[PDB]
Amino acid sequence: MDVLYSLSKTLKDARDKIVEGTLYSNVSDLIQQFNQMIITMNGNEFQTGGIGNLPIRNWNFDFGLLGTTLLNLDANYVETARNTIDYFVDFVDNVCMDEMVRESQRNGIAPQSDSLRKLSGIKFKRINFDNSSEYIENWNLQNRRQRTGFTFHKPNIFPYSASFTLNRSQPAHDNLMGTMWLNAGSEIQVAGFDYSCAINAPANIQQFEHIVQLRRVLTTATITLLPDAERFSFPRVINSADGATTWYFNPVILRPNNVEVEFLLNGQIINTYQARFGTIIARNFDTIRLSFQLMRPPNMTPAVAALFPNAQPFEHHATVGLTLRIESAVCESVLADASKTMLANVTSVRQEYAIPVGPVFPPGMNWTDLITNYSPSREDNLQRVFTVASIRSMLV
Amino acid sequence: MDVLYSLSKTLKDARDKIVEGTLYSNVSDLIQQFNQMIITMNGNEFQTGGIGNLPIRNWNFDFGLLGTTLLNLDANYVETARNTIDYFVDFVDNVCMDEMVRESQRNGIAPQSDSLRKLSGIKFKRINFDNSSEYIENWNLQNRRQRTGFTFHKPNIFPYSASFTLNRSQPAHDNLMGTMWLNAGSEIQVAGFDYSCAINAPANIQQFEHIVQLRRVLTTATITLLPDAERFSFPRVINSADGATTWYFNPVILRPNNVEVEFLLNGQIINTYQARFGTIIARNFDTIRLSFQLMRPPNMTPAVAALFPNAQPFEHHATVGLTLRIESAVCESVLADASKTMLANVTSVRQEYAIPVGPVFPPGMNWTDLITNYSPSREDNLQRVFTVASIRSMLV
Amino acid sequence: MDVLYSLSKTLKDARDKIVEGTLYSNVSDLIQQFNQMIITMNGNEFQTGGIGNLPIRNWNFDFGLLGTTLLNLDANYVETARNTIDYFVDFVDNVCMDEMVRESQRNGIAPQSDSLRKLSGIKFKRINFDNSSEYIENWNLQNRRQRTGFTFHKPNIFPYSASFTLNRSQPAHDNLMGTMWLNAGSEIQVAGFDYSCAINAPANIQQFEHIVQLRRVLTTATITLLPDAERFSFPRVINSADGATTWYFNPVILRPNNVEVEFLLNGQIINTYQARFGTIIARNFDTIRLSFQLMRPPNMTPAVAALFPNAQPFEHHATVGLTLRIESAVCESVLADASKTMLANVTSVRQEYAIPVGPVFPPGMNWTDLITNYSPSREDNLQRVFTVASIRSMLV
Amino acid sequence: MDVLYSLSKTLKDARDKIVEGTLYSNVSDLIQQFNQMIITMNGNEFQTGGIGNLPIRNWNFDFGLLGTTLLNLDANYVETARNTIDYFVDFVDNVCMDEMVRESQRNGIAPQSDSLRKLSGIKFKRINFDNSS
Amino acid sequence: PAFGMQRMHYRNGDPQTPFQIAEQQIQNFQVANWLHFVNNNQFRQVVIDGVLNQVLNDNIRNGHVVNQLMEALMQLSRQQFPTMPVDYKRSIQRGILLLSNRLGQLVDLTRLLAYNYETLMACITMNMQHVQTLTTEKLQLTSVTSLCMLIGNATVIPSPQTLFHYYNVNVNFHSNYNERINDAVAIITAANRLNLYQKKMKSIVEDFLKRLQIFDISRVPDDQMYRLRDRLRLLPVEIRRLDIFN
Ligand SMILES: [Zn+2]
Ligand SMILES: [Zn+2]
Ligand SMILES: [Zn+2]
Ligand SMILES: [Zn+2]
Repeated sequence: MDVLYSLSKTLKDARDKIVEGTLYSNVSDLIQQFNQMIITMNGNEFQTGGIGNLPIRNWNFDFGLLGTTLLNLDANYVETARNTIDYFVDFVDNVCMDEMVRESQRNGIAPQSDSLRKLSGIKFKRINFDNSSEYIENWNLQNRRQRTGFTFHKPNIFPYSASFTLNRSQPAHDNLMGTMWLNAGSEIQVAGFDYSCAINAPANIQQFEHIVQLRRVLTTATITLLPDAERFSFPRVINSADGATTWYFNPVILRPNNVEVEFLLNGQIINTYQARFGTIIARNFDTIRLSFQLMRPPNMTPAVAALFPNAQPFEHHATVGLTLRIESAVCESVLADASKTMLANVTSVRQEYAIPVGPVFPPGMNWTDLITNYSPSREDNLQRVFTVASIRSMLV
Repeated sequence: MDVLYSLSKTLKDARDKIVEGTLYSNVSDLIQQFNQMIITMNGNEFQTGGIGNLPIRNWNFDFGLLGTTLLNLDANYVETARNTIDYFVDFVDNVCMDEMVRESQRNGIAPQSDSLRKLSGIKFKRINFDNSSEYIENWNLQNRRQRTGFTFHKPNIFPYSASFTLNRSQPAHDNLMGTMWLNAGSEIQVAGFDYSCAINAPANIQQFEHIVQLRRVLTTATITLLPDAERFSFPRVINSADGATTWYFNPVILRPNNVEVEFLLNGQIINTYQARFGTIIARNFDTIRLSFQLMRPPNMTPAVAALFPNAQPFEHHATVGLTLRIESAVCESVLADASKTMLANVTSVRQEYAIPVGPVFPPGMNWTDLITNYSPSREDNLQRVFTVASIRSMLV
Repeated sequence: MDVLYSLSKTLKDARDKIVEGTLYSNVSDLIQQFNQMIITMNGNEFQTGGIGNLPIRNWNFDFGLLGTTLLNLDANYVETARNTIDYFVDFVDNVCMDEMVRESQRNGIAPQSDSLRKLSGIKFKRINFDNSSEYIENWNLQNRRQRTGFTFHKPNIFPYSASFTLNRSQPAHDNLMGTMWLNAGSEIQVAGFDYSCAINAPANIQQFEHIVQLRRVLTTATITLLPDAERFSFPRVINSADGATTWYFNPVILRPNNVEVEFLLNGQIINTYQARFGTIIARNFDTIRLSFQLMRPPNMTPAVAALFPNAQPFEHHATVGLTLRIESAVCESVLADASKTMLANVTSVRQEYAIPVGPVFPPGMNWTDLITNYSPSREDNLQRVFTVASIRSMLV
Repeated sequence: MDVLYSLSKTLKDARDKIVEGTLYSNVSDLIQQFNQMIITMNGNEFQTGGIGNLPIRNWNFDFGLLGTTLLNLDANYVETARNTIDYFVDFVDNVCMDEMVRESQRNGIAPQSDSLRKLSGIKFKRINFDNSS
Repeated sequence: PAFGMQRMHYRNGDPQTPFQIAEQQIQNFQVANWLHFVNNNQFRQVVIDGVLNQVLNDNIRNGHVVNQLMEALMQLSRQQFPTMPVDYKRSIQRGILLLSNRLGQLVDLTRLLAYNYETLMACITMNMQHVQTLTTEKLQLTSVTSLCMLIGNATVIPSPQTLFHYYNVNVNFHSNYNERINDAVAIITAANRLNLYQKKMKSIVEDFLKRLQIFDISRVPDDQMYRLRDRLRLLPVEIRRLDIFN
């Protein structure tokens, strides 16, 4: 992995720094590293691609080196370097694609392709140089078992889940009390609804709770908390819990009462925010517990009083909502996010070459299933393929 | 940990090999390693702390080397070696005890005692030699991020739970359909009972399902599956789900029908066994799904027909069972098993010196609580303490 | 097999002993053995796989020797050794997997995979060194035709069979005399039942006998014998012998009378135990004969006399039992047991790679089928695969 | 701040670039900067304070220079560098945490913790190098 | 012998040199890395100001690779030489240390040699074509030992007048070469276009070689003379001479 990353980094630096007219002192170390890469790869035979529609490709290296005494690079030097750079970039891209389409249950962190396995040999270690990318840094630290985390903008930590729970219900679904939520990406929209508007509830308060268990621990997370759930604020016709019938929801939004957000780790209260909206910080947590309340307005104007009678029928249904958005976070494991393209790259490579479904990942590289059952083996394979995808994106 | 294990291993080898009359060629390498340990430890001051009732102990090393002059070891040589080995064994045992009684939520895998933290310095790396124990092997593999394996005979993977679920029930508890199970250690005994004997079932079949989620992934597991659950095959008086009353259970055991034992990983079917009993193999799984059926006997002799009427009262209640014992398995994480004494050693050390409850483990070293909430922090601390316990058991 | 085991043992020793900071005197002989392995394996091409889903893998060996002079091992030495050991361990694991999935009716003890056949050549005999494991030791002894002994904790010697015999029966199944048994793993539960409680039997005694013929001779066996069979002591609805109908069993447990456990070899009584319960020793036997009597109590209290009338109907059926558990034993043939993982390892390797059913073992390596027809060819193939599985377990 | 940032940057560069097998030409200037940092920090005593529950920590620097004279970095070099880098990274993280938890109404742009105030002396200015963040 | 390895049975004509085999067969990092460099330290080709130049690895120019050499041979000084007689082993190790302890002098010597080579190569005007010549310059390894063991720290670089003289001689030789090529081509083309079929181009080629001033024409193989004639025939005539001929 480090050798493949070093190949990609050397090729990127050759594209960027080996330019016409540049001082040789601007590229001396880069030229030395490039010549080391040529020397190491020369005389070695590689084979990539025997899975899905990824065609078999054979790679031989018999390239020449680059000069070392000129004072400024010229067009001849760049032309000499460009063909080698193109061939090496093609080889690296094919190796990355070969490794991205492979998985195993036993050792998903170890290389799977033949080319990357050969590059794991000691002789290729000479190609290794600056490992400065976030993913390669995390790879190296994690191999040593050091505390290292990936930073995500809008981490995709919540598997898709649009569900409801009815604490009070009956066949006609005209007097319901419960919660409906959407868990999607970095977003939780929860809405507790009472059809009776807590007319008979103790102290005219109805309590709603929503617990979301994250499959991985998020640290140093910035959260935007708002007191309404726009998703559950308009009339809806919703299937029954068994799909036998459809019920009606006609929300009227009351502000949530006694809003408490508890970010917990291993069942311990790490962060607690009461009646706080806007930006909050959850430093370390694996569970989010949102507790809110619908309180009857003790004083109602004639229209508000008309909305909520003393008894059935309840035509307007009181609703309180909360919206939670993880703007950024840090996780020790790799996750899909709105800023990176690692999941997109891996999925694209697997789809373009019709890779048969393996024994680790769900078919089609579905992220909802992947994060629903994010096992250690799945974490290993995902980290491997994501690191390879970042390496490839360095050039492609 | 490697240095502490090497100290213990050197001391064990000295105890086993430095015996009266033995050829020096039988101990030459052992004597060299022992003298290397003496040189490395000399001039160093160690302290084992006073956590709990553990006495604060100070250790000074000013020992001379073991001789190399005797063709065969005599009594005087053995006595001098015994003196030095006794001091070193006392030191190592105290260090192991001081490490076992400590835990950390942040870095539970790292050393917690100051003596072991000092032994983790580079100057002590010379002491390190052969690491052939399973626990130290797994420690070193884990440090390098390699596939770890602990082999357990009768692993204690299931937290204790004797519970029941009533799918059909009523206040008088005379027409009950449900399941009662015991999950304890490596054993599961589940029993589905129908009081009506599936008289009104869609096809005279009552389906029972039991899902047991393992807190860790088990691999290469030998499992004995037997039809009957002897634990739920005799009359019982059982508390109600809320403890408000007690109900009567009067099982009559019928052969389980359409037995399907599924061993699932990430929700996917890894192993399936239909109507198979005896020894089976589950190669890799984290969940067990036992599906069975109470099938009304289509033909009944007069007594059997007498047992099961067409309506209430139901005096005899049809019960189908299943017993699932995990004889042996392999887990990437440490676990308590019927063979090893790591949990017993750690618990005994903690109870002897009245160690206050820490922030990681349950307040008795209780295994049910530990395995119920087997968090990564708990796993790290448990691996550390179990490795130290094995190191101590080499000597004590 | 000895060469493959020696490769695995050398690699295990290299992993355990070649560690940073260790004295070179702790590894000198190991380093020489490792260098001999490298020399012998150099310049040889191997191929593994090509069966089932096991991938084809080619192995070429061109490695240098470890000739660096040091007092204590450093990081450079450990890294070089690690690279070589990683390649060799991968090769050995693949060879073991290839050999574990193959079988032959003729010469099933001989190597089946091409890699092991090539490793059986004379030129590789130099790799051979210490053969200390139980399975390789037994392999070598058997090749020499000296007695080989496999020690088993809870040997899996009894194929699963939950059966019954009705010595007296009628279509109504209301006056039955017979025996029902479960012979599973190392456990034999037997229960002789008389519905009439021997009211009309001579001397008011009914005699039951249970003969269990072991497929292989067991020696130095520790047996726990308990008076009662808990498995056959609760109300039960049992299918008819031909499945036409179902009958009812309502045990009342009387202690067995005149209990004689005979352990027989070639039909000759080797061991006899009369009215002895607890721990007993069967030194050499191939058959177990459990003879026990249901004796009608000469004196009964009014509650007891109420259960056993002079004539039908018989509502309570007098049952005597016996439980026989083989805790430990020694067999000249390999067997599955509760402590080892060789059967599990072979089954897992065959299931993971979808090995087609062969001409020797039953589908899925079902242990009940294998031990029910434990033919000499099956025994040879099973010993081969179990030895290979242990060799692999040393590394994987 | 510039000295603390330069310490962190040097350590990050050392962790990223000092890897087994790499050409010394890839790290020559990095090794020079690392040795300059070691020379400047050697013999100095630092203390990260006990504000709140942050533990009081004492830091002593007595480290040998990173070696030259290798064409490609080997495992011994990387191991020694990793030991030194681990200690320095722990020190820098503790200093950053100690500075992050303090504040003053006036002169709040100036360093608050004792460690960073010490690092703001002239003698540590030698550690300062590329400020690109 | 240092690493206790069986002596190499090297086969002549092997595409790998002995050091290339040793690099793979030796596990020690110091010696293996030095062997790798020695294997891959061939000249690099670069065109400067239109002149092809054979340039050295940057590690030779700065002399840093000598450290690696030192590293490698320092390891050789610590080796056991398992079966070697101990006095001969001591002598070999002490010679290895004799070379090792001159690390600074050898780095200085390498830098001086590389700098002198670059400075004098700046004065070369014809392409530095690398060809395995028929005869060689015999270099005594005892002279190499003398240079290694006797070099001090007195930097000696080419004098500016020496550089100018070298450049002038190279320019004069190159210009004379081109002018005599032009004369030969012009005369050959004129003879062909004048239909002088009895003219012998051999005499023209001999005069051309004689005017090159560095050839004893009596020892030029005939096949090479005729190849020279053909190649001269294929060239186009210089503009001034061609206009005069027209
Ligand atoms: Zn509903
Ligand atoms: Zn109940
Ligand atoms: Zn047991
Ligand atoms: Zn029957």
